Amino acid sequence: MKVRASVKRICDKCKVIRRHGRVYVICENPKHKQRQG
Amino acid sequence: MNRGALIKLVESRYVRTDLPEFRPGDTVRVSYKVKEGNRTRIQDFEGIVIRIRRNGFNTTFTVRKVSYGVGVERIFPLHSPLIQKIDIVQRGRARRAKLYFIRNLSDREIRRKLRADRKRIDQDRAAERAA
Amino acid sequence: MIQPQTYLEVADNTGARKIMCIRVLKGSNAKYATVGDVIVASVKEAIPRGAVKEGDVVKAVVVRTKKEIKRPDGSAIRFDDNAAVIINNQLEPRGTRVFGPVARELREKGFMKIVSLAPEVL
Amino acid sequence: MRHLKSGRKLNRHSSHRLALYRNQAKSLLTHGRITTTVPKAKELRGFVDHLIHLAKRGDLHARRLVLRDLQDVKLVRKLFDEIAPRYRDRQGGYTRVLKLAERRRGDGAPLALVELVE
Amino acid sequence: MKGILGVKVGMTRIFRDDRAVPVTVILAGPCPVVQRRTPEKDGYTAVQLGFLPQNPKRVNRPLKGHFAKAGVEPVRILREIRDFNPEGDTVTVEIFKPGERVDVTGTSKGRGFAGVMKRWNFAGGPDSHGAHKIHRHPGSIGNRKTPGRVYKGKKMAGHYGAERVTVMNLEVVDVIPEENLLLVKGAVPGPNGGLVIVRETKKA
Amino acid sequence: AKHPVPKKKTSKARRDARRSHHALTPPTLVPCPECKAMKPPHTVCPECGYYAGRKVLEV
RNA sequence: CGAUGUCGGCUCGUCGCAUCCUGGGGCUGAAGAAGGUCCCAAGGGUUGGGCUGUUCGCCCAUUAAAGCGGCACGCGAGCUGGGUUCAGAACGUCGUGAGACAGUUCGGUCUCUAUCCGCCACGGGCGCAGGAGGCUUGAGGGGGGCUCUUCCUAGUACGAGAGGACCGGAAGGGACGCACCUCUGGUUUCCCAGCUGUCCCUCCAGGGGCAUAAGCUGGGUAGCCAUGUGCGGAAGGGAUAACCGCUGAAAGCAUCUAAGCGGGAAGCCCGCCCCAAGAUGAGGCCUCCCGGCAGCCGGUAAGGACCCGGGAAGACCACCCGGUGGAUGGGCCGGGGGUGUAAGCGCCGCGAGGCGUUGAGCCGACCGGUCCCAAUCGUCCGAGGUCU
Ligand SMILES: [Zn+2]
Ligand SMILES: [Zn+2]
Repeated sequence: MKVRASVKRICDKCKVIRRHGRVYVICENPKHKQRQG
Repeated sequence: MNRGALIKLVESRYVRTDLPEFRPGDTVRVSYKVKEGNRTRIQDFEGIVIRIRRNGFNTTFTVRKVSYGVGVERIFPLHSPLIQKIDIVQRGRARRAKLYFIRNLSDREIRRKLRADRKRIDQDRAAERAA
Repeated sequence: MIQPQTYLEVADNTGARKIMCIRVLKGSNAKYATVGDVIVASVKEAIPRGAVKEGDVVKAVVVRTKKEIKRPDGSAIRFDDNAAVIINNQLEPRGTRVFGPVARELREKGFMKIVSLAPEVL
Repeated sequence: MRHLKSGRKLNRHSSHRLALYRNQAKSLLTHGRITTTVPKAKELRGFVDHLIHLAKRGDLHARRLVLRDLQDVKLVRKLFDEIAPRYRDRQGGYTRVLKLAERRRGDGAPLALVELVE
Repeated sequence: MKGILGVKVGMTRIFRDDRAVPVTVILAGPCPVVQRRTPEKDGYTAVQLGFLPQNPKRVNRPLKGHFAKAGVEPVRILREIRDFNPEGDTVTVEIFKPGERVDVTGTSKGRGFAGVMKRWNFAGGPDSHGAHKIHRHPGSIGNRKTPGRVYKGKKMAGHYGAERVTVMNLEVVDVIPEENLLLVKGAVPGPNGGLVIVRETKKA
Repeated sequence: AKHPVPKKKTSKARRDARRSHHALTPPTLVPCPECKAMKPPHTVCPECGYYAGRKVLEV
């Protein structure tokens, strides 16, 4: 879960959600899993 | 309620009674049960009773011997079941209820300061005489 | 109750005579050391041409304590010294043969080498 | 923490406490009744009752025991001659303490007099 | 929850299984209940236990009527065992059994105006190297102008002990039915003869 | 020890406030059952010089 | 600048989290183990020492770790004074010089009384709409909270092997906190004994004072204690963080979220311990008491206080207990306990002395009994119950 401020897509599979007031870069790659913060 | 009396009662069930009365300066071999590993044998500690603190059932004593040029002071609950028995090898006539000074004396000095109790010894000879 | 700076007699034939407790390998902050305790000491006195020379820092085991020691029986044993056994890092007696009596707790802490080698276990 | 510790210090060191007791006892036997601060009297009860008890025993050994404290021949004579017999039947409580009505003017001390029992 | 009044008669070690297990001896029973704290009447569960008995000519009319509404002889001390509805009318040591875990509540020995070292184990000050008249003081007790006060609960001198104290998870070494004596491993708060309350341990 | 010193003067009301508790309780006395004279309990009535219904002091 | 004492160390801590360990988790270039990183997490802990004035740092040895900081670079009306930075002295150096240092080196006065707020304890007054005696409850408050090792699981899973698990259990630790004194150990101010000098009693003997506010020494009950022993960190419930979810539209799909629901941490609350109805919201239960001039007076009832004997209660006060029926204390007695065979006598010895008498004699607390002493005798406060 990469935490950062500039969460962004990495691959096309990088799907984004605003889950519980935060923005999550969810994808198949666990490396791509990002939490904006 | 006589609190000390009650303590007397509770300790009554655990009082060992048969052991030979002795005083400091005497030399004794203790049949003391020991639990080594799983079995439990009985090894004996023989030395001088350098001390007897008398607290009723909680009365205890200490024995002193020099094991391999090393003075081992050992203490025993006077009413422990683990004390199989007591053996008076010697009636060393001291002159004080405590005998700590022998901690710092040569063995020759020790024997010199502790002479045999002619009276108590002559009694034990006088005793040990069955019908 | 052995603590740092304490001098200990090495009760075996490693070559040392006395050692100084400089730590107590029992937790990180244990105050004292006693029977069966593994201390770390330095060689302050060794026979000439022994296995270990002075300044050697070696793990030892407390085999005798001038402070009294209780036991669940209620009995108390107490030596007229404070001795220890220079061991390896495996709780194995580095010296071949020990001197003087020792305490049975070494059995209680897996020191059967010392107990057997002990001339008189107590 | 004075837990169960018996005996007043009386604001005097050891030997002065003792010599106080001895002098007080001397005066008491010399007069039967005396006047003293209350705590001194209460500490004086046992110290006198004991000596009187040794009077009731009366042997030579008691003579030298009590004489260790009184330190007088004639006084211990009166003790073993008039004082001992009159208390031949009483077990303990050989003296009585009574508190006086007026304090001491000089410092307000509460006065109490000690007497041998009738 | 089982409990019983008791008095600390003294300590002693005894020998079970070649162990000089030290115990405190405690004259507990018999304890007659005098009033059962019921929720409808009192909003909770408990009972009221008399121990030890008191001189009839030393009891006031209110308490006397309190034992008339009860049936017990006038009794010196009276306490409540919270959450304990004994079927019986006089609790005794039989409610417990040797080997059972208990918690004891008593008043530790009053140590008066305890110094700060004896009361909180403050290190105090050195005995030499120039320590001027401060060998047992707590040193600093706060901070400078911020916040410039003393926090609540700062450890200081005061009465150490003389207070309701509860040691917990003690073991019933042995009960003594005929004597109402009970044997508990370890030590119990309070002096000999000081009243105590024996209670089942809340542990598990 | 840097010589602690009273910061301000104590007002009259505060001084009297602390002096509230300084009352001197009347020394309780009782009448002598020998001489009907007031006196403190548990002491010989110096008037009668008796105590416990019997003479001790030589008034 | 009619004074805000400056580094350092000590004591005492409190707090932040930008977390060192312990708790949880994500990803991994995570096979397992050990890791790296990041996220949540401040409950607890975060060692001893050498050097140096030092903080700092290095090092030694450990640890789970050996956190960074704030609190006037915390803390001197709490300590110190090592450094800095008074005056003296010296060195290198600059100056002609007197002198200078930020360079060094040695020495160098740290000020009894707390008024107020604050904090720690204890009280008195009044209140708590009748007065009392008890018992409680518990608003809320505080304490605590830890960690490690070993073993079985299991040498199992994983792994070529090496190595080596998860989870789940059990045992033992260290440190810390509380209590207690059975055991060990310490003090044990006159409890016992010994011994030296001096003077005295009384010549001997046997004693006493002084040698410290015990002359010294050998012991030591109680009490107080740690180094002694016992106990504790809970378990569990709830809500939860990170995180992981199930169902699922918006948005045909999918989506842990939008509706909803779940799990999920040494974290929070409770749960454990203690305080606590001044909780002025003054709580609740039980028991006891019953006139004359919202009132007012009266002695009162219950009850209490003073007084007194005390007390592991205590600075005082307070608290507890006792008060003739009483064992409350002092005696006495007995037991425990300590010291260790009293004196006197007799015997032996030229004597010093020794033997028996004799485990004697003395004996502070300790445990109980005995009313011998004394808590005598007493006085006073204290109800007539607010009204809808
Ligand atoms: Zn992606
Ligand atoms: Zn009169």
